Amino acid sequence: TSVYIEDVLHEFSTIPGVKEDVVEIILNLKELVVRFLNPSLQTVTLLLKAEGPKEVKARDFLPVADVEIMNPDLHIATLEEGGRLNMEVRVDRGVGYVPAEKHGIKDRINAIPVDAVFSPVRRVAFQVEDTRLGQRTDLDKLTLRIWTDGSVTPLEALNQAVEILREHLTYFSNPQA
Amino acid sequence: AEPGIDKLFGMVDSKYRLTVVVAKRAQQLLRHGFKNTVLEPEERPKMQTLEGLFDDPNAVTWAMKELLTGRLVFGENLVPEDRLQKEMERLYPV
Amino acid sequence: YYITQVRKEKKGAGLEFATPEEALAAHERGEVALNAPIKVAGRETSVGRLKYVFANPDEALLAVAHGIVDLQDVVTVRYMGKRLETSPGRILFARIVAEAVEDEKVAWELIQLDVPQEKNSLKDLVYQAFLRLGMEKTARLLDALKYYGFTFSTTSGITIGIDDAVIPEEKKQYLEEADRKLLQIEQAYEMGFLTDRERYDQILQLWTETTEKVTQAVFKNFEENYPFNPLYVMAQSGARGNPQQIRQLCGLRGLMQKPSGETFEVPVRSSFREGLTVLEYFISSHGARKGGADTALRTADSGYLTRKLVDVTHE
Amino acid sequence: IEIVVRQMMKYVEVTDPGDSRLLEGQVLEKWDVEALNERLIAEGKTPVAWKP
Amino acid sequence: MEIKRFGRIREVIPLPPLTEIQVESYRRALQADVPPEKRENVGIQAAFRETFPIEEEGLVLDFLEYRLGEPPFPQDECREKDLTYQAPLYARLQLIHKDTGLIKEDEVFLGHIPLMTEDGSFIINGADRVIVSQIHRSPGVYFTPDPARPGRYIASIIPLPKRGPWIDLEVEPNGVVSMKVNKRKFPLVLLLRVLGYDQETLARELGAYGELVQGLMDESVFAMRPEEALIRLFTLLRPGDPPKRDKAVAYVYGLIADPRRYDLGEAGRYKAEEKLGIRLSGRTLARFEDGEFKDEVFLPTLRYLFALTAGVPGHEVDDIDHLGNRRIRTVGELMTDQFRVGLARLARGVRERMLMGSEDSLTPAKLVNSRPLEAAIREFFSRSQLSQFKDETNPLSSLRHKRRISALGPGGLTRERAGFDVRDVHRTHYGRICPVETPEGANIGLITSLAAYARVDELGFIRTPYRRVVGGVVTDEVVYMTATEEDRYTIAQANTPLEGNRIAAERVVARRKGEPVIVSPEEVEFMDVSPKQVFSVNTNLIPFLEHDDANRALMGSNMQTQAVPLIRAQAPVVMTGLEERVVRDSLAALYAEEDGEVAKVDGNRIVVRYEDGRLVEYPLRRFYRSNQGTALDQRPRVVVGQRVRKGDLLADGPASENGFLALGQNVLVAIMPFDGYNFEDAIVISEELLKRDFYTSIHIERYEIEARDTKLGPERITRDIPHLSEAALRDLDEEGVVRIGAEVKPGDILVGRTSFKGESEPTPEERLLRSIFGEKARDVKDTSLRVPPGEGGIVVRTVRLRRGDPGVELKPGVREVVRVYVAQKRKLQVGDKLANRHGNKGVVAKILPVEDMPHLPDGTPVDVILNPLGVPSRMNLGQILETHLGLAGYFLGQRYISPIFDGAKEPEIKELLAQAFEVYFGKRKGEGFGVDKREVEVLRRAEKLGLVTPGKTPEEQLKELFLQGKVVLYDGRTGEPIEGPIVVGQMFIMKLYHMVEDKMHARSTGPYSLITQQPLGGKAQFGGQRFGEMEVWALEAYGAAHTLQEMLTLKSDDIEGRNAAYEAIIKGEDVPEPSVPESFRVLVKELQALALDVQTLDEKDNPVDIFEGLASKR
DNA sequence: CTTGACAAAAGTGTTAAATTGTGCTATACTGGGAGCCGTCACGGATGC
DNA sequence: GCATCCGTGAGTCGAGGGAAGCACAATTTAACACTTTTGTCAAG
Ligand SMILES: [Mg+2]
Ligand SMILES: [Mg+2]
Ligand SMILES: [Mg+2]
Repeated sequence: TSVYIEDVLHEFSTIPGVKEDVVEIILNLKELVVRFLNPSLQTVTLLLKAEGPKEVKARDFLPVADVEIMNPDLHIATLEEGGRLNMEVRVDRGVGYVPAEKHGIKDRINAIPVDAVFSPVRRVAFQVEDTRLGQRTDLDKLTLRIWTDGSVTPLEALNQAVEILREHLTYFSNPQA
Repeated sequence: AEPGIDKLFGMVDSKYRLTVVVAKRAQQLLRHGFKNTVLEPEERPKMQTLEGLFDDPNAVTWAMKELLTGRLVFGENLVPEDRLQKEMERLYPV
Repeated sequence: YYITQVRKEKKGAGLEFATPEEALAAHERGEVALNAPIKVAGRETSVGRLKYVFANPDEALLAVAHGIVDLQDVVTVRYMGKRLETSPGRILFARIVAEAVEDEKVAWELIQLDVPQEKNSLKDLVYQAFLRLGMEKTARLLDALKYYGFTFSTTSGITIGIDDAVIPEEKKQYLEEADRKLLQIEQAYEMGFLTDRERYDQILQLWTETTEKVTQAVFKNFEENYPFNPLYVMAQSGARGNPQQIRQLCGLRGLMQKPSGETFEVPVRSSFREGLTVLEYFISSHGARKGGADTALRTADSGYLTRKLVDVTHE
Repeated sequence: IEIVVRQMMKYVEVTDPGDSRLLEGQVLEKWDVEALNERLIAEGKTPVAWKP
Repeated sequence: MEIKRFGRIREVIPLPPLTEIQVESYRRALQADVPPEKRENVGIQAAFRETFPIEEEGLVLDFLEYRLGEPPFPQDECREKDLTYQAPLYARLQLIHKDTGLIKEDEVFLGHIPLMTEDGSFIINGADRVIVSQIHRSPGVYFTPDPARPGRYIASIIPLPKRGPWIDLEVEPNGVVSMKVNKRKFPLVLLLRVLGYDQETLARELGAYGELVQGLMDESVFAMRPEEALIRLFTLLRPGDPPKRDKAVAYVYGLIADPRRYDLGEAGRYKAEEKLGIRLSGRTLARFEDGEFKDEVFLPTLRYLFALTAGVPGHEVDDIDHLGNRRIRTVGELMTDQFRVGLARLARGVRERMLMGSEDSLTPAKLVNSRPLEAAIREFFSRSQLSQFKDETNPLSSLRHKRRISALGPGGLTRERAGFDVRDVHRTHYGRICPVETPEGANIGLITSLAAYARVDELGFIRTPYRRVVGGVVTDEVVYMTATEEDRYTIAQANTPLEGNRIAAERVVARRKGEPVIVSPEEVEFMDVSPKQVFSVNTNLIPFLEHDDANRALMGSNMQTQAVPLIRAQAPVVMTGLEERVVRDSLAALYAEEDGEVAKVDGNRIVVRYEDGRLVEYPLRRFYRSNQGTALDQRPRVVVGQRVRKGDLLADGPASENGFLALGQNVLVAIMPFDGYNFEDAIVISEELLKRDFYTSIHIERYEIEARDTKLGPERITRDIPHLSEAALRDLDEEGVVRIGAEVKPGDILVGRTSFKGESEPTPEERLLRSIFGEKARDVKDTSLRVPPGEGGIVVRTVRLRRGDPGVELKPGVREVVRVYVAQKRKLQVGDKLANRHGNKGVVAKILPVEDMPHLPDGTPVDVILNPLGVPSRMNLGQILETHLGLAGYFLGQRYISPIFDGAKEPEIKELLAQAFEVYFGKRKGEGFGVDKREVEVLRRAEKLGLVTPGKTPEEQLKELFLQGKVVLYDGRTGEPIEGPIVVGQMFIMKLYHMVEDKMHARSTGPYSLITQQPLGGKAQFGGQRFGEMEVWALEAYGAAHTLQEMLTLKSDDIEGRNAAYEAIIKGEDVPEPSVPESFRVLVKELQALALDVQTLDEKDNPVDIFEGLASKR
């Protein structure tokens, strides 16, 4: 949701000793997958302190309790000799796609709001086959295929979707007339 | 389309006469704060606001609905303008 | 137009029977198609009209929803006390108009059920609705038509592919005939029986005749083999395109004019699907530029004429 | 188109002034010369001859 | 992502430097590197050698050499300080006193010559500018047919523009040949006699044709002496001036024999020699030597005219639109012409100064005043029509702008006085000027683009390359040749089949004088190099161009220029092969000079260790604002220690991906109507495009404020602005400027400025208010700079220029200037304009969620939905083929290079689609999934439409549909399939510069005009919408009399009416009845100023005062 | 609602200083200079 | 009959565009001590 980089005022700047500009670093961060092991955890801040020369990845974030990085091999930046990257990434929990202009979350003065795509599910397909039982041949076999980023397993996502649909079906219970 | 627009066009010999009547009635309604209306309380145009239903502030809608009801008399050389305004002020103080 | 156009089949297309049971049994055996025109005993009908007889539009559209029949299949429906033989798409259009105008009888009298709804039929429907109902009901009908047309054009499956520009098999034969006639004209000119101007005129007439024949072949192929072709449907319904553009896409580009006005002796024998050559593209560029300049200089004259007409009749 | 042509054919040209102050060859409006002619006929004077 | 290349034509030569038309021309004009003694007589050197020596006639000012110094400031400093990137120009001059015979030499500073940057543009007043080349009629001798009278010809002698009058020679009906000069007709017999011509000479030379010479044998003036004939001609040309021999000879010599006032030009002289078959000694119509006039061109011109009228086989009329008769003035020639004009003015000043003053005590520095030369040069580089604000939306934009050719400008045609003939595509445009690329509208045909392989020669004639064909074999010998030379050969087409180098086809399509013919291989003499030479750089970037109608290819090529750079820009899947060359020649990307190893990689710089050992540091242009506000940044594409070879890419420029031109995004496109959101060119996009930041650009806006000196006191740029809370001043620093990195919205303060209020006593109500609140009125007021409505972003730069700073030439009275650069990251939104290379354009009308878009059976949603109905009317089938090839590449993970007119054909695309379907369905089969029920329904419907063969298995029918480019597409809202297969593919779409963010504007009240008091116009000025004549006509036709009266009076210029209307509205009342407009009062006053008594009357003819008694004298 | 002073902001004369308007300069000098065709094409009106 | 002259040629929008001294007389302005009136504050 938010990123703050030391000695960086806005996202339209370049960091000395860093090959990527702040826009590219934020784009890389948007692909970071963070899994909260605590259901009551709503916000985390991951601290990254790196010194060149190196290829700073997602595994270089400092470990946090009840927080896991599902893609440690994600490339974040390339630090050249003499370059430093001190940054704090605020990761929130939510639903849907919230642009940075809507939430506008800044932990401090120089924090940069980041467009947040909270949906863990990457792709959904469903397939219908002509299964047969007994003497009837018009039956349906349904197969749901779910690709998820790994923070939420596909079974958990399916269970949540079923529960949401059930809760919405309960909305047809009390007629207001 | 405006509700009852066909009837409004058919109630006058010229559509611009209809427009003139509607506009003059709307101005009469605005000047007297909608207290000179010929609409029953169940016939007043209403708008849905977050607080609730309120009286429609658009006087043209009120004039069109009143003309649809048929309780308005329109024409030329009906009454003197000064006398009409004075009597309307007297019956409906503002 | 997509929902109000009916299907035509060719599998059966002509077999004669004695009783409708034999025609049906032939249908389940796969010998005759659903919409193929057949003769039961003496009358010409189709398997769709006999197999599917619906008691009301609700049952017909319920069968359509269950995939029993499509909107384009010609079936029998009991509508307004009459045993109509139409498609569920046309009955659906009738219901659309009836619900838009909130009057079954007037809406029935306003529409032409037995034809697909092109631009002209829709315009006539709008005009008749305006005459019979007024501005309010006509605007309601216009909104209903807009909604249903958008929904059905979305769910129908209209798309443009490279194979949708069907090349007729007659184009090659027509081009070979034109080449042989051109060789004959050249031999006659070498023999001196005709001069330069009449040879050029004969070449132009031959190429114009070939262009017309190719246009006719393109549209005949569309109306016979691909009646639901996207280009053909768009042209016929009036949604988009004219036969000239359909020819340029499907047939041949045709003759092009020099910047002086004269037409080149060699036409553009290749369409846009086949792809023009560099020379043909440069030749067509002359006409394209001429048309663009004409359009550019015509706006000023039209506006000046409009201002003159306003200022002479403003009072 | 008929309205525009009516505006086009709105004028006439005097050929014989008659008992009026108009000049031969003067161009005026058809309504004006018709009104002048009917007025002249009212008091018994030679009507103005005009040409479309 | 491998690249598959199509095509069979082997190009023997590469594309020439795309900016050479600018760079080489300006290098020739300046000659700054060649030593002065080896400089050739061209350009400003030619101007110097022409205007000099300057002789009063014993003072002679002779020019010896010139030199150009190093520029005072670098290009970045010139841009940052609003300076002109120029080099000092000095001239070495000697003053000779013919009386004494003494020479004094010194170097005089003639001024500053603007310098061309490496990319081909100039920096004028800190702004990038491009000098557009101008096409015009080449000078020389032409012979056109007389339209009024058949069978007659008129000869036109045309010099360089503004370098002499046109000379007309026409055979009149009487039989006397008439010469027309300066709108005056006179008998050519007289001037021919003035040139020392007798009766016997004319009878011998021009007497072999017929009665035409007999019409040139008037003996009434032949026996007349040349001197009196010259005086008589002088009386003809300018009647009234006292006839004097010296004045007359001076006038005739200036008119026809003065190189300094008449100049036929190098191109003109060459054309005259080529046409008339003669050899001109100079570039004048006659020479003045030995106190007498000798003919140069009048006799050959008249001989050619007489022979052409007679009907000799070897003489023909000249097509003035033939591109061999039309020439190009590039930046060098235009700059040289303006330099020569300024030098002539300077010579006038030098002549007038040496007339006065002490002839003994005079130096070349004192005589020479360089101000006129600098004035002429600055006027040319600033206020010329051909000096245009550089179009640098993307590198392709600047590349196009540098290759544009304009028929307009000083010395060219007029936008409205140009007919169809000048705007048509001549047959000689083939290979030299792009036929399809031109601005549709009032400038169609008037502005064009140079062809890709075309180059302008020394004389200004566009040449195109052709491969020499001898004996049926096509050689690698390439000849660059002009249209007049091209007309003499039979030129084959580049697509002619070849068995190696021998022409294989028995029938070869060729051109003879522009006409298409069918010839044998032995009759072919030249061949086209490639199909690319016929089209410009922009048009060569459109794949499957042969399937697009020219009217839509024009739009596609024009819109490629308007595409904005994207933060995630990626090169098209289907390319033509010019993307790499466009990026390389645009100089936006950075490349390695030679082989070496990268030492340091950073977002700001790249340090490279070359093989020779030298460290080279290349700073990276980062977040630079172009002329159109787009962000131009270079991103490093190398890592530390990476070995780079010569020419290897070091950093992408704007709109480039790994050295390939990337003007947009490659998106999954479904061609199908969607709920009316595709209606009439509208475009539907997925929210997934915004989620992963496609079509997202960075735009920088510059806001400028000035603190000035005023009579009441100086304006102060300070943070202490009167009557503002801390919330308004929160983001301002201690100096009064907004802090860098602050987020600013409309109404926020950028730079705080206070100005001294005009001395004026307040209104009594204000005085009572101040007394009640006990607040003393301050002496200063808020005049700070705020963000305009609809704008904002992040403050990324602040620039403060103060008076006396090195190189900062502020205007007088301006203490300082502050510029704020605010950058905003714009995402794709409703109202933004998308396009493709095939002319298909439209605004985004709906942004759907991912679950609403149609999706493939594997679950992949489409990105964009296009309406198929835009294809049939526009006849641009190239987008369909690009979509098919993109689908094939998307499932095969590869890109394609298909050159225009020689590339991927349908069988190749179908084999690629077969491979793509193989992978796409083998994945499903391996995953353990058969054919969907709804896929079966779609297949049944398709076989009812004849799209698939009956009797095949569902897999085979799906393969057939895939080969047709169609797939079974599902509806995300219903889950049911689209009833017909839909063309789904991958297509390259550009986000154009036209955005609703910069175009939305609204106004209630604002600024008004000075005279008419009507609202101003323009979003920048917060102006109203022009309700012109046609809108008034529409209201009159509607009968809306009161709405029209309001728009005419209450909302435009009824000052009392508009004030009362606003006051009534804010009080909840109805607006009052309007009054007379102020425009009518202005009209009445102007008519009175014309001494016309305009009076407004009433029913009884009495005057009515519309001025409220304010103009009546008591 | 009154005087009974009094600091001060305003108004009032002259004056020295800038600021501005006017005359005058005596070898002899004596009729301009920038022009420059894709001349824009075409009706309407006057008038020779 | 032709020659010459004159007035006409779409709309909206943006974007940047933006020979000279020198002397001398009048005249105007600034400044400057002085009289004021104009506010105030003090009690009666
Ligand atoms: Mg994520
Ligand atoms: Mg049945
Ligand atoms: Mg344009």
